[PDB]
Amino acid sequence: EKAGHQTSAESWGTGRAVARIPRVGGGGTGRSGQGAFGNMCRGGRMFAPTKTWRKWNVKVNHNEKRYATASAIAATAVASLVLARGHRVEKIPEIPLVVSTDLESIQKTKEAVAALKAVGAHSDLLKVLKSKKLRAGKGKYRNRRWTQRRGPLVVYAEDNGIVKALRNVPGVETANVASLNLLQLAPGAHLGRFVIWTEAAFTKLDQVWGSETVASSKVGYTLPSHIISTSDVTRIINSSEIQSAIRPAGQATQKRTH
Amino acid sequence: PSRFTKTRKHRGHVSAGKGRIGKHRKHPGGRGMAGGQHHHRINMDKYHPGYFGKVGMRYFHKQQAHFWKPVLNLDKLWTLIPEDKRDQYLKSASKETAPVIDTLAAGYGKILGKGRIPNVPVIVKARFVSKLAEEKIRAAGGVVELIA
Amino acid sequence: AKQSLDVSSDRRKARKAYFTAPSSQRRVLLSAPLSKELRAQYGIKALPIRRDDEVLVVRGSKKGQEGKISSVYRLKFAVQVDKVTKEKVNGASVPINLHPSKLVITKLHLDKDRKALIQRKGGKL
Amino acid sequence: AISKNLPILKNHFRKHWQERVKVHFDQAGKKVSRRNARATRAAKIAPRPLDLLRPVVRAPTVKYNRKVRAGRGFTLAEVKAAGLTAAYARTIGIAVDHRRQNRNQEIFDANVQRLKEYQSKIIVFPRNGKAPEAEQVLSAAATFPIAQPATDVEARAVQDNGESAFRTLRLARSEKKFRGIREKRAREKAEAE
RNA sequence: GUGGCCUAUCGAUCCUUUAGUCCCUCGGAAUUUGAGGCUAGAGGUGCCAGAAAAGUUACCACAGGGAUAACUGGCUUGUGG
RNA sequence: UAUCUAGCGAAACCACAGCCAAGGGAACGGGCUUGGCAGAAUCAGCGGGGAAAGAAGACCCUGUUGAGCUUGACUCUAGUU
RNA sequence: UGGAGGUCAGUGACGAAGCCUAGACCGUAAGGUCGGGUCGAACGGCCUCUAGUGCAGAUCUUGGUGGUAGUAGCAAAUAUUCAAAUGAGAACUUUGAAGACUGAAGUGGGGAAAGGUUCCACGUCAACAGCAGUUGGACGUGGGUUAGUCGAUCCUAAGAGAUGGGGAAGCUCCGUUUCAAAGGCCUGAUUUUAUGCAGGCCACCAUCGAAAGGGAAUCCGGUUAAGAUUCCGGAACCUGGA
RNA sequence: CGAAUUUGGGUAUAGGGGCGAAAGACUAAUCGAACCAUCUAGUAGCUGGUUCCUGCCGAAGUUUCCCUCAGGAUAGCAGAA
RNA sequence: GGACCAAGGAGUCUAACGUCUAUGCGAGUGUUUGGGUGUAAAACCCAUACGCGUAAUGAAAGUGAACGUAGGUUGGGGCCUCGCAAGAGGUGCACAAUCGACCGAUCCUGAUGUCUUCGGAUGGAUUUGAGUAAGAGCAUAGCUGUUGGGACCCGAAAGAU
RNA sequence: UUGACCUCAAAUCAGGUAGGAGUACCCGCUGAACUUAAGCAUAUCAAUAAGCGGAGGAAAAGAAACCAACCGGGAUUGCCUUAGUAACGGCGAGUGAAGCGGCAAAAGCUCAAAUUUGAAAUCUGGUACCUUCGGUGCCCGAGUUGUAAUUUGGAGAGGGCAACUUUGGGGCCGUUCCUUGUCUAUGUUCCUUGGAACAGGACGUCAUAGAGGGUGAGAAUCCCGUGUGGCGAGGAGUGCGGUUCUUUGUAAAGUGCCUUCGAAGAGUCGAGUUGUUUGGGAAUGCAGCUCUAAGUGGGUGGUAAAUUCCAUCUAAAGCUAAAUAUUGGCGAGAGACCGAUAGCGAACAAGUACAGUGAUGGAAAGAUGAAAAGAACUUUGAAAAGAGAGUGAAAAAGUACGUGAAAUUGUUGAAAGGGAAGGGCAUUUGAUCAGACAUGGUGUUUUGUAUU
Repeated sequence: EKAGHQTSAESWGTGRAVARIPRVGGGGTGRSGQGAFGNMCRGGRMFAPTKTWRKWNVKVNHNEKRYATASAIAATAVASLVLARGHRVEKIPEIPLVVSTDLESIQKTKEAVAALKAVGAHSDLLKVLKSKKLRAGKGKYRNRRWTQRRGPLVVYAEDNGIVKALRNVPGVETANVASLNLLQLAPGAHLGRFVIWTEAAFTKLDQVWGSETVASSKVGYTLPSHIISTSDVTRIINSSEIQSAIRPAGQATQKRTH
Repeated sequence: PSRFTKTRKHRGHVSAGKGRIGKHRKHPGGRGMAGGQHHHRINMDKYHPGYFGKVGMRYFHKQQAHFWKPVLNLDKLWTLIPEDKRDQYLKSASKETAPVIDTLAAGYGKILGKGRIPNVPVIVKARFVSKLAEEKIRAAGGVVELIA
Repeated sequence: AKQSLDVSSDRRKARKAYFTAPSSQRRVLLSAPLSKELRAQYGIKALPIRRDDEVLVVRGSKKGQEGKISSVYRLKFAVQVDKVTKEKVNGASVPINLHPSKLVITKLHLDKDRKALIQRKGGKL
Repeated sequence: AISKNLPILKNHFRKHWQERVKVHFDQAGKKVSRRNARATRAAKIAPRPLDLLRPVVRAPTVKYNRKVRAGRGFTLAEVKAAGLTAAYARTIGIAVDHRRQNRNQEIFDANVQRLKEYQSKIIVFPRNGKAPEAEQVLSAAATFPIAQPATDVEARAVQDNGESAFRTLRLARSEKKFRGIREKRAREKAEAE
């Protein structure tokens, strides 16, 4: 707050053939007579100095947070969204990917990598490993020296060594079904994270989010309803119910007359 | 964010949207509510009539807890009954089995008669009631018992 | 990744600590790996390099050059090895400094303290 | 200064408000510190429940008259009825408040019952005993929750005689308003021979 | 017939002071004083939509103004010639 | 002294520049229009012009900008009674 | 344009960024892309986030550079000349000769304030001496200031200023003998115990304040590159002691 | 140009104060109120500046009130939704 | 104003808000004061309150929103019925005009009953309210606009300690 | 005359203690004006800056002379809220709390006023001894104008009836807190580029270690570390679970029932007035002066007064952790921050150089290379230096050193040049340059003898 203002500079006024900016008094220094106290001045204070009471954290409604988390969870089960998100799931038999609770019970990084190879997340692993590159700016000397992709997110129900086993393998994240961050479920606001569920995690999903037969276990919460019954508006349009009442169409490209 | 503001679009135009003739000066009409009786009197008398002067009598050390009295209307009276038993109470509309509603427990101080409770009798405990609400509840077949 | 709160992953702090390390800590910083034969014999991966240690260069333009340490220049963060020098235009031989990470130790100068250090690290002489 | 149709805003920022700005960046750090302090106190007093037993009292005013909450400490009358000295209760972990009285049989009875439940639920180690460790719980308030009284049953019978319950209120208000003038009138009629 | 034959002849907030209700409040309850509110007038702002207000500077200062005077120039030519 | 030579070597100032006549034009042009015209590179002088330079006119006016001084201005005050 | 989240498992020491290039292409444009040169370690496309985000001006700021311009100018204080030497080099240094000046309220010999090593010698000329320089108060390295008698030190002047005491919220103000119980100074006691005490006299107002005021006492000759009333030789004087 | 003389050193007076054989003179090139730091990034209806491109739309200098006349509010004119 | 060139250089952030818009939920809404938990300032979870909204009006004491299919009339998009194309009828949300009704305030009338001066039923009135009349709000974010702040940047003469 | 006592002195008497710094936060005193009010004086700024005095790791406040008006709460502090509200205000500009409610933290207390009166039972110091933050003797001293025990209003003190339930002080063992110390995996294998491999490719290994840094370029595996554990050293040890001398033997506290009592703070409450302050409004607090109390009295109950009652506490004496603050100090960890005209004034011998008599003012200034390998030697010059040579990946890195822009300049080359130059449209001339042609296709002359 005192940057640029630790001077006793005073304006010389008019009549001295110099601008009216405050100037440092004294002599024999090389700094005396120099401009001060201005954004345009070298060594002066910046325009509108940055304050710590700027708004840093921003509030979001709990329900909107849960809506985004549910959308990200649902996008994790869309095969095309995961590929578009770029997660090397071509070799995987089918997604969502569910693995037994023995994965929850795993202990070593070598066997965690072996499990990843067995289920097909290894390709995501090599993507993260070969994506390691230096940052492209002054973020290197701000403790952000390297960048790399995001690997699979292993979501469990109980921790019995899974977290530590997957801890060292690069790019793999591990999460509990209870938390299930949106920051991990849609990094960069891009839907379709590649998620490896455990069996217990997959079954706990229904209790933690609710269903049409069970309550959400989040009090006062229920999964959002859609504006539309289906996304196949093309199917609805080309259904007989609509086409029967629809009048015959033109040629889809009007012939140039005259 | 900063990139959506018109300051980003005024870059290159001399006056930054403030005019060449009348510039962006410091406080060219006063600071705050200055001149509200002299040169902002037109704005005052157009948009805030009643701004100047005092009317009522004072109240030194006024506590709002004295005047706490949230009002509950009759059309909203039946929402104070749990919805699990609300249907049963409405269908088994009889005396000697009337639901008891503690309006003070719900957090209201006065019952008002905005209209059309069903003909189900009900005992409603109220700190204060209005005349019309009392007649409506008596006609519906219940009673209002004053409480404190 | 690191876990404890007392270790700092700050590049600035790490570089400052390295470049202002006193000589006692520079001794550990200038540790060197033993050869395959020495590692098999002792059971030690790397040791702080000494003044009369025999080493071999395994990296740089002088790869595969053997020699006995002439000095351990901890201030310059290097070791000067006898028979690893440069001949100048005037014919004088100036020592060529190099980092102990780029040597392999082929024979240790053993003292009572060095032997005890080997036992501490878990060696068998 | 004053311009188009807008509310009159009273923003009190004419002093050096920028020197007195507290922005709570340490909210998370202070939460961690508070949890650490609670854990440290628990380990320091290990078997003890980290907080005293508070009484159930009534909220004072007419707005909050309905609620019943946790008080500072039990009345000397309450601790006597539970059957222990104020000093001993303070010793074995019961909050004792001297200045609070009880003009209320229900509140007195509820706090007596709270004291008896606490005495039944705690075990006090002897000064020179065998130290029977007892798997500490960390909250007397959680182990003895405040529960609101049941003022009435769900359903009853309608007892209607025809006071209208609003004429009653109007008459009570009128009686209170005109009491003093009525007393004065009676005084004059009695002092007039 | 709701003042002057018509078109002129007048005055906010705050404060005070009257008139009226015998009405509301003084917030732990009388009662009686006192005080504060409700509605309508009056005490005045003539700079008349309404600040409470003497000079001097030839010792002077600042922000400005060719929005504005003291030369020239320019239009006009009463007046002068 | 200026001047020429050897050495040494600044500054003011500078939108771009540097020939006029008339016109019109912010009513006194280096530029525009229409005419006169118009030949490298220069030296010493000179003081007509550059409305030359030097200073956000010190006169005048405006500002709800000051300050020094004065008084039966308004509002106070040390002292004194 | 700087930074941030994702992604291109993007470009790169087989050359990233940057810069230069009257070379090419694209866009109405802001601009983007590429050829060539230079360079040597990082950087970009896309989807989003973010802002200390775009300059021709502000007699803007800081730094740098011009024309003017090889120009104004380097003209007060009478004045220099000849020849040797040294030197790469001499109008300017050294020496010799001549001509002059200051002309004893000096351009001489010393000091006070101030400066601080400028003193002296040796070496040396990149910068500085508004020309030059071999010279210098410059640069480098060293040498040099010797007191009983000269000063300070002591005294008090105008004055400053503790104490006692009184103000003041207080930093501090007053006050300097004031409403103070304000000390040191002569001779015996004087080694059964000391410097005690029945020995005696008295009763100042702290202190600081002058390198020209007041004051104890040193002169001559010689001596150094540079100190001398200070060293040496000689010849004295004062103070305090026995 | 022998004195109301000139002058060294010491000492006293300090900023609404000093000092003045009096000029608002002098008080460190500063005086009709020194200098230093801070309040202070003091306020300015006043002057100056205000940084990329293209596309579409596109004015006002008028009404009323204002210690109002270099300024505001209001209505108008304009854009956008 | 600008001799020239490089770099720097001016509508920012915040508290409280207006309009509009997007989003979540919706007569409710807002987890983030705090607690729990954590791969630790993230993320995830959890209350009780409180804010705002769901009632207005009056200075206040206080009183407090259906004479009706939540009214009548006009106009209304859409829908329903109908003569093979014209053209009628029915129903008519939103919304806009108008006449009413209800709640508060003001001015009247004052009925049973009386603590005989309280009560205030009933009826009214060129009066009046930011009201009711099958709720819309609450949070978050964005541009623009407002005010306090150094407040787009630079600029006094001064004043105080 | 000899001894006290009281008050006042003196001592280089014995032992202590205060000052001064730093003051970010904290406790007070003093105290503006700029500013806003579009002027300005009340107001605002602001009970702020400057000035002065005083502490600590926090300070302060703190166990009601409280809030409240309720079915009452119950020391203090802080947060959310109350609330931009009640209220104040040229009722203008503006200002503006508190009760309740939810929470964090919670902790309580002690003197004065009492006769030990069958025993001043209290304490400092000197001198001894010892297990020395101290204990035990003895001895003068202090003190009866009152030092111990006993009681603090929640109470409690005596006097009677029963006759119950209850420990102390110090070493040792480990808790635990702190300062640390050491040990604890995995490639430098092969190939290309390069001065260097830390780059690319192949094959691997460890991973509870793929954070970060160094090393001749982007290094988990070369080094330090990192991760997970292990093993030590020293200080504090009465937050605490076990042994030790094991109990001063009438060595020590709480409870029920009846009686009599029940001391409770004075120039102080309070009142008036004056000044200041507050949202406090016929006066919120504070202070000056004047008056000046009482005993179920006294304070308060947010409108002045008289009379009538209710409610609530108990002032004029004192201590006390935690939640709270903290641009200073000392340790740490971090960032969508800045990147050498930026970020602190200061990345450097920076509060330095130097300016001012002084108070004070106050810069500029980072980068050879991986390694000086910092250029031997020859030659020309008086020398600086040049030309060669040499080192280096590079001298297009030579200390005036990374890159090396622009303004400005030299040379060379090309053009134009009759009192500016520059520009637009259009062509011309010179210079310079991009854009189909073997190519998916037509069918045969198969060249450098799946294909042309």
